Amino acid sequence: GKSHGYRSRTRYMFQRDFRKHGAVHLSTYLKVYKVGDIVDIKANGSIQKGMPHKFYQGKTGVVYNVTKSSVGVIINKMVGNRYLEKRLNLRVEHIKHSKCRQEFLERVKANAAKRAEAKAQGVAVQLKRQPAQPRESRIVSTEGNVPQTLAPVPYETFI
Amino acid sequence: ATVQIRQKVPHKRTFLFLEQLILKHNAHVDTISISEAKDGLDFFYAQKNHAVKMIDFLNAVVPIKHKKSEELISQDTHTGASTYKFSYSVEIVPICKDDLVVLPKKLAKSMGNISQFVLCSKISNTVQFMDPTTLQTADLSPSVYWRAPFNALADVTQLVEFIVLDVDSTGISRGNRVLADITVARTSDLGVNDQVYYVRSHLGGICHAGDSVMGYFIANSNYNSDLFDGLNIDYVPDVVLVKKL
Amino acid sequence: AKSKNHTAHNQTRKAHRNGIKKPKTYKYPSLKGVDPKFRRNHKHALHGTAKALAAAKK
Amino acid sequence: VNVPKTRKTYCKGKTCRKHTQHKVTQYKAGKASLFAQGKRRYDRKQSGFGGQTKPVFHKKAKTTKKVVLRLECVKCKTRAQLTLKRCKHFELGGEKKQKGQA
RNA sequence: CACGGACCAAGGAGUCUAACGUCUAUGCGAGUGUUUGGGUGUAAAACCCAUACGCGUAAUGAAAGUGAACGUAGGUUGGGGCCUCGCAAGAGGUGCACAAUCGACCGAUCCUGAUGUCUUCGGAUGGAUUUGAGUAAGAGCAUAGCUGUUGGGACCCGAAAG
RNA sequence: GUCGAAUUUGGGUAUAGGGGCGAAAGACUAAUCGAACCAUCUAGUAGCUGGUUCCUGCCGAAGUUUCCCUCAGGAUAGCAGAAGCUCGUAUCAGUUUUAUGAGGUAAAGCGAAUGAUUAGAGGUUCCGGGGUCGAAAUGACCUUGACCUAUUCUCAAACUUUAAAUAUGUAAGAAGUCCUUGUUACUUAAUUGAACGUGGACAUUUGAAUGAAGAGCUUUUAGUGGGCCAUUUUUGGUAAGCAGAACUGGCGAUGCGGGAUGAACCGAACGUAGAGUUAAGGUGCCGGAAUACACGCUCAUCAGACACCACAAAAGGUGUUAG
RNA sequence: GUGAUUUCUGCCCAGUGCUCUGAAUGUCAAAGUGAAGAAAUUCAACCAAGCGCGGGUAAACGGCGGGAGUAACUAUGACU
RNA sequence: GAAGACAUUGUCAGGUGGGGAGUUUGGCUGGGGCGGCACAUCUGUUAAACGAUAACGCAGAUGUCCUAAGGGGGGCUCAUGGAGAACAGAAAUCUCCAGUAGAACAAAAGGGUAAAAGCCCCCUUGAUUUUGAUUUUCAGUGUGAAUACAAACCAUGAAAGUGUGGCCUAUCGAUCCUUUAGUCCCUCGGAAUUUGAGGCUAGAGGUGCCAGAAAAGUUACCACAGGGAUAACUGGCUUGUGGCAGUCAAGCGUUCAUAGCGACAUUGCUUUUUGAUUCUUCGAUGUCGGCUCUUCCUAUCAUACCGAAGCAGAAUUCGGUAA
RNA sequence: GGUUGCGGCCAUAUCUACCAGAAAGCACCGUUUCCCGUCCGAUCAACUGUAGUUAAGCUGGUAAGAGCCUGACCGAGUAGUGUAGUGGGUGACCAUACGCGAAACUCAGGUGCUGCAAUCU
Repeated sequence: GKSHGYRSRTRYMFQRDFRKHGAVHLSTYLKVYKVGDIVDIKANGSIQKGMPHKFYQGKTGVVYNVTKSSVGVIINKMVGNRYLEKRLNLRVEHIKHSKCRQEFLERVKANAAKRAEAKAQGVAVQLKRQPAQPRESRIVSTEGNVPQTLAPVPYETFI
Repeated sequence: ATVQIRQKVPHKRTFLFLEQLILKHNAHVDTISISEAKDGLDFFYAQKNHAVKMIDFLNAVVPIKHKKSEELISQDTHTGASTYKFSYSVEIVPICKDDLVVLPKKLAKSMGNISQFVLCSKISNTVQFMDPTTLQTADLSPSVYWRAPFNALADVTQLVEFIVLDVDSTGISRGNRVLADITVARTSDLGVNDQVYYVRSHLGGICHAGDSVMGYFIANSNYNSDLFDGLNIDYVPDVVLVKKL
Repeated sequence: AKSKNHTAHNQTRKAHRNGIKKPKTYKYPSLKGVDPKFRRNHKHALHGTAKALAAAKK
Repeated sequence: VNVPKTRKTYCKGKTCRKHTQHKVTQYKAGKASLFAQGKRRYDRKQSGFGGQTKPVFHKKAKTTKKVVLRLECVKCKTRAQLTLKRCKHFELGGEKKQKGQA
């Protein structure tokens, strides 16, 4: 009949890679996880212990518990009409940091730097980002540059 | 028409014997095709009478039980013959040639006052049991079997090698030199510290020193039959020896 | 009499009538599941700083 | 399967509370021992007219009982049970396995 | 081209009772409920009353049993209001209800065992990723109504049988 | 048909309902027989069929999950109504940008790993996996075969370097940043770290767009648990108005205008009226509206006429028209 | 149970039934007897019928196949 | 007269007993049966690049085995190929070079791993004790399984370490009842002691229809509630099949593709055959054939008029208008 | 800049072929009493840096090399796809409108980069 095991349908998701077989590089273990940090889940096929279920491949949560081999990760999973709050225990092979959080933390240092310098200047802070704007009018110089007339091409087979 | 042959055993010994025996008498001539299944095989016979010829052949050589059913095809109007496509479902008795078998208490008293703890010898038309300790034979026709079916305690897959030491014949013989005491030991316990089992067997006349025999070793098994649980555990022998080589 | 065994039709439309809404995650999350060596220390550190503010600052 | 006759495991007998040497034997069910409260209620309800008043089980399917080992400390003689997985063959002691032979 | 309906009058189908659930109205409030019964009566009404009983105010344990403040009845985070300041905007103090969290208290389990001791009884004190329908300045009882649940012939009519 | 006998018949008299009687049909026993008639327990039980009595107002479903001797039914979760409570710009969204992850489908690849399938000829201790007899094991017989023994061709839902579109996870700051030093039995060689803090600094551009007939939480119960259709992707099947899935939209509950007619198609969703403009569709007449305007094509001794849609193909023509 | 007469009614006692002037220690309840125990009780021995074994039975129910060989071949409704 | 402490009668016990009574005789399902288990589960695929996703879809597996095939450390390297060696060859043992894993890892398939998770030694019991939190199927209940810690005691290793069973994904079970272990603790309600029985905490005996009933048939003598949710007669959708028509022209017709037969490819029609479906009717459409009687279609057997022939006449064949 | 121990990113670092390498460091190379491991002091142990050498290891250079990694108005706005029509077609499918957008190839270039500590005419 049917089949709903713990690692069903994970033929291509838990493969290792092409030309990345072998033990993991040691800078994976050396990273530091503090409570609250944002993490991404990407299940290493090599280390079977502490390995996430196939749903949580690619999800993103928060560090709340830190133990010897593993980190506590909370992921919001939807079922029915509702968001549950589910807790995981993943070893440090599978977990990895998120650059989208890390680039925000540098942008806070840029924002705090602008405000103090603007205050000594004394006007016009302008801190918010803007989306892309429609471009301004300008003159295009045809000097040394004459327009080249084109035409549609007729049909040829060349088969 | 179809004769559906089945047998509920994982290792079919009786059914392999039928395929050898179906060839010699040349009983299958009227087959259209042959399919296979999980626990047996299917035969396809073009006419109804040719299907009946096979079950009368299976009645003679192998213990069977069968029943028939049909379904409509055409629903003819003028003639009336409505073209029923038949099906015959034949079931082989799940007791093999060398099953160690524990009989029910009412059944074992009815035939020959035999002990409940027996073997099998004559897999042919009616199933025949043999008491290996004190020799005695008892039959079991399928009409006695299918009214109250049971199973086999062990099978032909838990057999253990044994090494015979000497053959001590008491003397009484039915037809194959019965009740000869055999001192025997496993192949396992021989090179290691000395363990000796001493037990009667029917395999007395054909057996000599230094010959390997197969057999059931009861004392290391946790069986789970309630028929076995209604026995007297200080009367059940430790070793039952089945066959030579 | 066969029946339609399973369908997910009209399921997502039933979900969004009330609102998927987030669990809204209050301050001071529960320490159930945290390493009990850490919880045993965290008991005393609060009892220290409450005693430290009480006597020194009033 | 095979288990050795002697196994060193944890004891909790108020004097040891630590690993000591244990002797291993095999669990035996035990006699029915009537005058029990189930049997006294059963014998009363069966007597009379009406016949069988309790279910009589027929459809048995399993083939292996689980193995229970009772473990006896040699020092303080505090017994303890311990179970295994299902198996068709169970013996204890003899036939230490040897990998390389003819 | 599925079933009932020729026409007309009258009859005709979610009712009552016991014990209850949420909600709402009213009295009373750590209490509450006169009406089994007695007193009286313009008499199956009204009016009046003893003492018990009922749930409630302490849980927990399977039981023998024990049985709720280290403290402004605890700290933290918000919190309606009010107070102070301001011309306002705002700032600060206090923060009931409720929501989140770490504690303390009592019972069960588990562990440590002080003075003593009829030498085996007694369990002081301090514990623990455990546990309970607990305490932490009471909120219940009685009546009535909508609805809902169960047993009753239970929305009305209907078997073949025993 | 039979008609002098196992004949026909009156009155008497016996046998009573799991009992009678039967030259045997399950016949007969007061128009009742594979278990009579009457009364009672009795208004016997039903997941089954039919019925269910005034009006207006507001809101408004589901045929799906898990479990059941369960598949015509229940229980639970769903959607729904009512009662409100706390507060009132709180912070949220069937959506986009910005940043950043995850996937192996289309398409590519075989002169990159892997690659079937169609048929199958030999090799008597290069194995035996079985079956049968066996007073045995120098043991026989019967049979799938061991073994492909030089090759010859194929691509891919169950093959992979590379890898889209659509859909999907998280971030875009007050519960935040920075500075200073407090707590402890945790941790460190170490007042090193860890978490939570006191005090001080940073405000309306407080950290992208856009929107918000308020946001958040609780209680309580009705109905439902037979579905269906189409665009598109698909699976078994010769094919279907066939069986089975995926995403959204609708019918069921829904009128109105258009397709002559039609539950789904196109337009558009309804308090009662007046006026103006329109949607899809139409303008010879039935039929409200141009026998308009403009360039061409076709003559049919079965013309042709409007998506869904009520059907027609391969193959021929010195019929005509343009290349 | 067959269904006048004239004629015949073959072979099979094993399966299932029926019966036995047959052999006895396998099965075996209540009461009784024996031991252990403070007693409730626990264990053992003997243990009727029938069952089981052995004999009869088809005008009782009923059933009535196949195989290999035998002076070269052939192999029989024959000898084996 | 005959019999006689036996028979009979009275209670208890074993055997016999369809003569009689009571009841039962699964579920899924292209009608129901037969078979199968899609009934509890596991891998690949269907599956349309997160998750979810159906069919009696496809290729398959499980109810086991293991004191090592579990746990810790150390040393080493595999399949196969090349060249060498008395007996020695296709294959024994020995030797070197090449060797990205083409071998192995208890079993299905898919992952994974090379100074190892493989092979060979060494010591060993962490396959133990206390009990909670979390993940998977999910109602976020169970059962099974799995991860990460804490409080103890150990194993191995020089050590950092790892170890709560098999490298990972399957390998299994409630209440009641019997039984064991632990506390040697609690109760036997007039008060005691010893037996006995009853409790708390934790394992075992099992329900495979696997969230867990104790269960054989027939009805052609049949009964009731219902169902076109579901068959048997017609209708409708479909045309594999059957019928029938075109294209190519193989074989032929001595020597001649098409006077004429026409195998075989390929394009079609129709409902005169049969299947596939189950839309309509089971509170009934009177379900085969013949006799009688009218009308309609043309794919033309005969009649009328023509066309082609391998048509001299005669006799025929092919074909056109024609019902 | 060369070396050595220890690393990080893990083929631009690999593989194949030849050719060089002062100084110092590595590396082969001498032995067997002790420790220990072996059938064998070959590996591992131990002792001497003494007797000997850059021939190997290793490092560097070379190659219209194999591989590998970056770029491209290279292939190519092609393949494929989201949304829309009372668009075409008998069907198969194909155009157009608003959007997104590959791969194989071909060509051009490249052949390790660096952290900590130590050591050398």
